[PDB]
Amino acid sequence: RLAVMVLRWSDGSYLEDQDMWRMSGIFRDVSLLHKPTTQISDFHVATRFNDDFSRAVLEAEVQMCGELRDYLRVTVSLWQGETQVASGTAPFGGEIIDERGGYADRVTLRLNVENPKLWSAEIPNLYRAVVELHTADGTLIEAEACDVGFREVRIENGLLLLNGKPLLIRGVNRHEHHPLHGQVMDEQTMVQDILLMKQNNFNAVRCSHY
Amino acid sequence: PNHPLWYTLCDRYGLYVVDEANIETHGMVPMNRLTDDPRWLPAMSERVTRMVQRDRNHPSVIIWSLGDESGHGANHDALYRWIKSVDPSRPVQYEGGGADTTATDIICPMYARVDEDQPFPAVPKWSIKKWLSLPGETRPLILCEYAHAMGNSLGGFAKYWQAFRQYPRLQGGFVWDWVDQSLIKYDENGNPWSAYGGDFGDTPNDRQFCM
Ligand SMILES: [Mg+2]
Ligand code: NA
Ligand code: NA
Repeated sequence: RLAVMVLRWSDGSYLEDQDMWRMSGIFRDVSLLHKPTTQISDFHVATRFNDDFSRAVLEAEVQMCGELRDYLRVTVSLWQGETQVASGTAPFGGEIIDERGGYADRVTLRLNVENPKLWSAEIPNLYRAVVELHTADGTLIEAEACDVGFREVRIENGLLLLNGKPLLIRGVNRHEHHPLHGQVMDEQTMVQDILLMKQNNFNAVRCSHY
Repeated sequence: PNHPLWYTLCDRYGLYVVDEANIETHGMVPMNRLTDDPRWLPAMSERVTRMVQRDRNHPSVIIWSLGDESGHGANHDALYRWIKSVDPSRPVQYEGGGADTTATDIICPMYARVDEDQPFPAVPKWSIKKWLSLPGETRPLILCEYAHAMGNSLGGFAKYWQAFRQYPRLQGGFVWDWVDQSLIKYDENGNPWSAYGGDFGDTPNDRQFCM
């Protein structure tokens, strides 16, 4: 049995003064997560490019908790649909960072990717990353994953570029709101919102203000 | 360069002067065929340097100009740096090759429009309000020529001055131009009339465009 004492007003509210209906409670999903004791505790996906976006290096940093053992490994494997296009396996122990050494409990994988399919609002291409923590001898402990999109965002010479090019932001601010449900969001409505947005020539949205 | 007295007059009455080397190669095809030819650098240098060696002490001269309508060629670059080296007390400007070349401290278009873009190839005349904010652009904008006042003209002048006052980096300009270049002739009864291009049997000619 759970008991959740939700307060409407808190020192939190001073930083939550948005122009919108003030409501309260447990308003998004509740869930239970069973992780292994030796677990993936964090991962960061990075994608950098050469000058014309024909070559890319995916760079995944993995973090773990549990007792460190030599048999431990992380494998990162990148998929486009059902082809595996690239893959990297290494033990834990990151590069030397300072005078005390490095992160014993981190490992960084670098996958080369020729001619990657770039991600944009125009063509939202998606590769899939699978982060496996496993004994070298081949026992999966747990796998975590994410959707990856090969794209580069930077500001050079005063323009905002995406995959090399100057964007034109046709955007909308969208609050999470429902007339019956208040501030409780569901898939059906989010999708309804997206299709209309894209139907009426939008390509961007600000999470106003959270 | 002007008659020597003129600068002393500006020194004493109070007027900022753009002193201009005597270099125009407009009719050339292309316009920079000379100014880019390093066999023409000597004759050009003497036209800049000898100006500089004359008027450098006139307070009223605040800006050196390398010339007018002569495209953009290396010679300009060399003579820009020469003055920059010789006289740091004044900015150097030049409208040639697109009014924002590496040959100029000031973006100085001729007849750039306030709001309307004129995208001529290689040498576009952007709207002055747009020109300032082009990627990586930091220089000020003072038109070397604007508001062509030929006959019943100066329509839309207001639009420049409102923009000028609104945009700090729009620092105004120089109207083209001060005085009609008409000339006195006399009829069969000795009565004087103002003449323009062609009236001397001079051919070919550009008629009333001298006014
Ligand atoms: Mg507010
Ligand atoms: Na101004
Ligand atoms: Na004229």
